[PDB]
Amino acid sequence: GLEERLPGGILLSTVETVAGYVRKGSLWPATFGLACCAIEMMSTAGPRFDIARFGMERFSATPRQADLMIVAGRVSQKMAPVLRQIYDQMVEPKWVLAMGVCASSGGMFNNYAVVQGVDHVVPVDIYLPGCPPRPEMLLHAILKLHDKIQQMPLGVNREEAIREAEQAALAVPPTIELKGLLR
Amino acid sequence: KLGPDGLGNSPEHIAKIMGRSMEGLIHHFKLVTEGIRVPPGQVYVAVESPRGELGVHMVSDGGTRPYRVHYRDPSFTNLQAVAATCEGGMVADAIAAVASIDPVMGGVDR
Amino acid sequence: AWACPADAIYVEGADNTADERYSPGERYGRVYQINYLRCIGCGLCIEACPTRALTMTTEY
Amino acid sequence: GDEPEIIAVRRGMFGNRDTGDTSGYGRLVRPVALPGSTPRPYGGYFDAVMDRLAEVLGEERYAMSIERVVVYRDQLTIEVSRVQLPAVASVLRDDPDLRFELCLGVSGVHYPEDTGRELHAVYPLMSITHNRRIQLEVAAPDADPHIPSLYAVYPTTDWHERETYDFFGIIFDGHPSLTRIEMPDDWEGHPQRKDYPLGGIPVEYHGAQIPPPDQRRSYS
Amino acid sequence: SAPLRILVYSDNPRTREQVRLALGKRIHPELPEIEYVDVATAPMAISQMDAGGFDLAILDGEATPAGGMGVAKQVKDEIDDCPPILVLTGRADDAWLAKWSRAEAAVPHPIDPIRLSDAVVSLLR
Amino acid sequence: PVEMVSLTIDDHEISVPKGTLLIRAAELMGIQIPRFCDHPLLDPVGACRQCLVEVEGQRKPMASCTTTVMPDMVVRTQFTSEAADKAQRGVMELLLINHPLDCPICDKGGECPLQNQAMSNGRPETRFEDVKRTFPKPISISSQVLLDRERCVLCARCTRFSSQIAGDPFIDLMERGALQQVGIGQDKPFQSYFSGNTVQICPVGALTGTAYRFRARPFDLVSSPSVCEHCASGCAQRTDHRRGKVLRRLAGDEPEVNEEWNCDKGRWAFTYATVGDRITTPMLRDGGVLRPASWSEALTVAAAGLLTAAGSTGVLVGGRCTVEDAYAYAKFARMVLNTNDVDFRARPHSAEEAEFLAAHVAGQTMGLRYAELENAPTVLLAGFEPEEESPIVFLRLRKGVRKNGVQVVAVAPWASRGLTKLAGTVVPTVPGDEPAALDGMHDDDRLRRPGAVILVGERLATSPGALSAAVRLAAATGARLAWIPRRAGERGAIEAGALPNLLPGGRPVDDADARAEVARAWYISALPEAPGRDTAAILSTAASGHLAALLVGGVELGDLPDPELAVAAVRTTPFVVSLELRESAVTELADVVFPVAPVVEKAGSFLNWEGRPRPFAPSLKTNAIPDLRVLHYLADEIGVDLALPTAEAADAELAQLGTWGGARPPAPTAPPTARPEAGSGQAVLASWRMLLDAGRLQDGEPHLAGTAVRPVARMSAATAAGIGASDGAPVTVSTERGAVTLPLAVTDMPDGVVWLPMNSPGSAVHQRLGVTAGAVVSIGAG
Ligand SMILES: CC(C)=CCC/C(C)=C\CC/C(C)=C/CC/C(C)=C\CC/C(C)=C/CC/C(C)=C/CC/C(C)=C/CC/C(C)=C/CC/C(C)=C\CC1=C(C)C(=O)c2ccccc2C1=O
Ligand SMILES: Nc1nc2c(ncn2[C@@H]2O[C@H](COP(=O)(O)OP(=O)(O)OP(=O)(O)O)[C@@H](O)[C@H]2O)c(=O)[nH]1
Ligand code: SF4
Ligand code: SF4
Ligand code: SF4
Ligand code: SF4
Ligand code: SF4
Ligand code: FES
Repeated sequence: GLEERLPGGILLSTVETVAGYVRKGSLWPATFGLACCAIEMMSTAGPRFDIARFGMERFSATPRQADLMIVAGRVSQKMAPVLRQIYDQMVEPKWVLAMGVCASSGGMFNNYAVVQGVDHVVPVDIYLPGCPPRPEMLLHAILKLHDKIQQMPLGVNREEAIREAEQAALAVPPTIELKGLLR
Repeated sequence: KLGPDGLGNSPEHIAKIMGRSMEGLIHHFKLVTEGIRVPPGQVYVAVESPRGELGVHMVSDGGTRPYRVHYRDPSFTNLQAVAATCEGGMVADAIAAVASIDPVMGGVDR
Repeated sequence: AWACPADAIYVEGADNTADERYSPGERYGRVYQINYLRCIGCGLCIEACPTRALTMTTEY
Repeated sequence: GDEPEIIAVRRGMFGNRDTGDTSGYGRLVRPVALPGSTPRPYGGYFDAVMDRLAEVLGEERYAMSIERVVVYRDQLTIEVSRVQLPAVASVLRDDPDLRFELCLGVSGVHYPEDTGRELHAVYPLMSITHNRRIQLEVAAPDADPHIPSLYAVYPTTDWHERETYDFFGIIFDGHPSLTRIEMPDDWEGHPQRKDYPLGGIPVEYHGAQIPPPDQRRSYS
Repeated sequence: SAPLRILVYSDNPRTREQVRLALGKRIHPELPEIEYVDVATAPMAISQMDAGGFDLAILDGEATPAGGMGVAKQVKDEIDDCPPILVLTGRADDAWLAKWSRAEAAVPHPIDPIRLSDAVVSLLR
Repeated sequence: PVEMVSLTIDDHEISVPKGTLLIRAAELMGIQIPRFCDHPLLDPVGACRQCLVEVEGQRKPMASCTTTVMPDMVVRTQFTSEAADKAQRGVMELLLINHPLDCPICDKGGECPLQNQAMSNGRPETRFEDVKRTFPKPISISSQVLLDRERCVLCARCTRFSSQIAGDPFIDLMERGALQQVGIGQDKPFQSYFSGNTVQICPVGALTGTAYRFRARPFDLVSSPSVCEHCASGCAQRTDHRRGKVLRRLAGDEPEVNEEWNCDKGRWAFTYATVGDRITTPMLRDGGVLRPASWSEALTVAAAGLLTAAGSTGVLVGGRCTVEDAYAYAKFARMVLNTNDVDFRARPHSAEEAEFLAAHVAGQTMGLRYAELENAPTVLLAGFEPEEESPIVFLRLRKGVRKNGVQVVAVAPWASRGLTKLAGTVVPTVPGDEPAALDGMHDDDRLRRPGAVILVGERLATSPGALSAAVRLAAATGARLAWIPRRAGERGAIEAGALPNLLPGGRPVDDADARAEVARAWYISALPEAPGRDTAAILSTAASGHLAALLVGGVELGDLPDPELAVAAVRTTPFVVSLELRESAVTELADVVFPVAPVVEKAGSFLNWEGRPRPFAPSLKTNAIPDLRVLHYLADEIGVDLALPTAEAADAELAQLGTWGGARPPAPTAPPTARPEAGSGQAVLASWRMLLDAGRLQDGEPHLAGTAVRPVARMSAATAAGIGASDGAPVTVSTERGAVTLPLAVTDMPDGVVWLPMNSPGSAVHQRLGVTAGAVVSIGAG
């Protein structure tokens, strides 16, 4: 993309901020509800709430027009290939919201049949607790993702941010080693 | 019960089990932790869920956990009608037929 | 933690030594973690708690 | 057989599979027996249904087919002998007095401690005409998990025979195509068998992790 | 003569340490020297493999923000002539997905040093 | 023929052996009668009155735990008698009125017999509106056991155990009436080695383990069957671990081995693997410093060093290894290193011991069993202290003494508390004179009695000719001779080879037929024929520089008879490969170090002194690998396929080989060499390792160490007078190597003999004096 070839400075900064503002709005979800969390996405679209208020009313049926893949459900083993295919068939930029405990970590279903978290097959940008998450929680997670998108870098800034995030992530100890106050 | 702190065990129950009743405390502890133990047996119980007969075959081996729980979810059987209700019609008619079956895949797969 | 069906609570107890007491009685919850990516909001935990120490607020 | 069907033998008080948290309580031996044959005067319409079944089936055939009759919690379960399942199913469906037109499915259950009868298939049958309900129970050994498929009599058993094969490996021979329906065809093992592990992962926590419930202690 | 370059991807530094410990400077004296490139983030791993010059990639299936199996599928769908992929699976039942990821080999957690070394040798040979 | 009586419980008839208790008959029939004070292994006491049942012809309800079955008795429990149910529920109510509302904080919660039996046989709500009895809680009765008297139901199981099972009545029911309470005397701690069993025997949270306190509830424990790795008893156990850390090890239930008992060592000595000294990665020596190395680099370096060592290599296997691990060491040495220099004796030993083990132990499994010690009319202990070594042997011997009137005789310098608890008789012998006493006992009619038994400890090896004397005594009298080592893996090592003169299955090395048989079993051309060196020979050769390399697996050099020689040997050896679990003296001097999985993380099997197989699967799934696999892949790198990728493979290979079954090797027939004579200010040193001592596997458990017996130098009154010492005053025993100072205890020993704890803190006899038992040591006051 030529927007990436643009050199740093005020030009690239303004392109980044405009792209972030544009993409946070019109963040069309993919029509990809699973399990019971899908009912909560539909409720979020329902009149009591209004997903449309965030420009997200158009649930792109095809992955091509979808920007956000709200997994929103428990991913069974047989479904992981399908979910990955859908994610791939979306086009850049792509974001994944792991709505519900099942999508995020397998939730209550810690067994063979469930994948134990969407992130096992596609990069997850926001994790959303709840079983299901009530629509306000979904909107909260979506707004957090909007904030994340707004700050998303581009071009040389994207490369530098990737390198810096790598440098930071290489050092964080694993959760298993946070033994604070354990006997 | 509710309070300024939130939803939680009512203070009356807390007082009964932590201050006054030893048997009450034992019963709370056991029924909460491992729960009741159901006499060994094998039962089939059906209800009229919105999509048809939701059946439950449940088997207990006398323990505190269900030995075997199986749901005859009506959607699972109803989906066998898709071949009859879709074959011969258009894809648009297939959409309507499937919607009429009104499957809930959670009950289908379980 | 015992009653949680999703194993979403990890708790470890410790003695309420006289030099450092955190709760009445001889035990307190030194380490208490809820894995909200495993919590299903069932509420069995608060039903289980014998001290009303654990409640469920309306914050979500 | 005539004694109640022992499905598991638990040793020691407090329903503990392991050696015992407290010494001296592990010596109790209590067999876990599912109810045996009911005395003949079955309650309600069960008596009539069995009388009709024994009338339509010959006395010899009735003896060969019906292994047990269990009236538990006012519910009738005919422990039908394998092989004869299609015959009794046809009799129940077609006979005007029985007329169990609606077979509700096939449920698999596993009894690894039930020698020669580890796998059980349960057929909940309902007669809307007479408004009656019964269950058929067919037992197959783990070594020979074959059972006659009722597809000819009750087409609905398709996707139920397939599901129970997927989750238990019960081979419903004669089934048009006994392929896996829930698990991928490439899957290894039959998940709902008791020997099949739960397959969970430890739940992570800062500084710790909780193994899956199947690995941890239990007092069933 | 070229030092084989191996990409080790895992959010957990201890999994990377274990991988880099089971494998050493040389898997065997008959094999070339080994150089390790640790990556903790999926974007960084994708960028590294885009630059190419890798003989093997070890992807942790348990990686938190982006699991290893997803990265394996992505790299085999995105990088032409990508190196063989070895995936670390967090459980036995993940084996099926390990096949779906098309990773040339799968090694369950906890990482058995000898099993990992043998799989790596088989992939490099 | 056992007499079967028959009776009806409820309405079901059953036949049981005469003398059976009603509670046991109900158990066999499947009726769950509530019980607190009853214990199958304790003599019935009928205290709690919880097990009351209605018996026809008796006005009162009868405690089923005290009622012997009768040939026509009619019994109806709470399931079929309103009177019995009412009695049991009233007893439960009276049991709960004074109980504390402590279930949330009680350690026993979730696994409490009181909770379960109150649910099953108790009322739903209290009627006790009055004031509850209260005690200060929790008071400590020892360094390990906390006592919460308020929860005590006064079932006396703790006291009844500490009196009957273990002869250690340091806890008893104090006070009277409602004030009655289990307690220690004033401050004298509960000193039993089996004190932990009282924690597992308490039906409530009264007695609790201070280590396990508040660590976990039953639901979050991963619990696995296990075998204790400490000594040769091979007790079945249940290892409970939370978040990958072992929290406790309960006694399990193996009627044929340990019934339901442990010693404190097995119960609590599990922290050794987590004290921070564990080796986590392979280590390599470079520039004189030991630094972490990749598995590949370490394996390559070790293979290169061992190949450059050709056949000049020794293999010290140690006694910790499982049977499979010992077999791996033997196979590696005799196939890869092509040497017979394999020795598991990381302790005082002799060639006579090797000959005796080959002739009378190897291949001869299950010859004597615990069930037979329980019935042997006479038991002769030679060089063996059942309490200090193999405590469950002591428990079985005490059981036999109490029930079947077993007579125990000990050829020991003095009567240890264990021997006193066995009611045994000492044959006072200065160490080194054991052969004399054993030969002199040929005419003892007590041994002539059928089923008589001789138990020979490993220490008897240190006395020249003593094992030969014991074999002669067994042959003459016909008493079955059984050899009981300290460490768990020693018998497995014998069955797996690991000795210079033995091949797997007791197959002698000095036998062409046996050698060819094993070679065929291993798919190898031929095995080494040169005689193997023992541990002492290997160490002496290495110290002289004639040994090219050493393969040391789990050996504490301090445990060797001459640890200075051992360190000199390992240092002078050009190349040292360590298969070690924790940083040790060998590790500090090794060129390559390989971390090996601890017992809790590895599959395998031990062989108790009976030769009984004691299998166990891993409890902690971890990347750590056994000695077996490390050796297998080291051999693979060396280019020889050990064919032992896993413990299952080793077990299968050993089964395929089977026992020798041919010509058994000759008896040791060693001569009874003259004992050294101690002059003025000198005494012959006696010693044996205390159960709770400075053993490495006991590290990380300060409470257990605190429970250890007080170290004291024990002397005869005359000997103490000769040196000018007084009872309780410090006494120093010294040799050119060094000195050991301990408080003196007059013990009515033979004159001129001084006894020390072999490895108790501040004693370390091998480390400090550099001599074993039977040596002459200068004695002095202060
Ligand atoms: C090109 C250029 C630069 C030119 C220069 C000038 C310039 C800049 C612009 C020129 C003009 C242009 C080109 C403008 C751009 C915009 C444009 C062209 C148009 C796009 C925007 C557009 C078409 C807007 C209107 C479309 C519209 C009305 C959309 C709303 C659609 C609605 C109502 C969607 C909601 C549907 C919904 C509730 C979805 C939930 C379903 C999901 C996800 C769950 C899945 C699911 C389902 C569906 C079950 O059935 C179910 C049943 C039972 C259990 C479970 C489930 C389950 O899991
Ligand atoms: N190779 C190997 N070494 C082990 C194993 N288990 C323990 N060790 C090590 O072996 C060394 C020697 O143990 P021991 O001489 O028996 O010391 P101890 O067991 O504490 O004391 P005693 O057994 O009473 O003599 C210790 O330093 C341990 O680190 C094992 O399974 N394999
Ligand atoms: S998180 Fe809860 S509501 Fe959402 S799919 Fe999973 S189980 Fe259903
Ligand atoms: S709401 Fe409480 S009890 Fe229920 S799953 Fe979440 S943490 Fe566990
Ligand atoms: S001993 Fe049993 S009844 Fe008493 S407080 Fe502890 S768990 Fe509760
Ligand atoms: S301390 Fe435990 S074993 Fe001892 S009398 Fe009290 S309840 Fe019984
Ligand atoms: S007697 Fe020996 S085997 Fe038994 S628990 Fe104690 S140390 Fe372990
Ligand atoms: S158990 Fe029999 S009276 Fe106590």
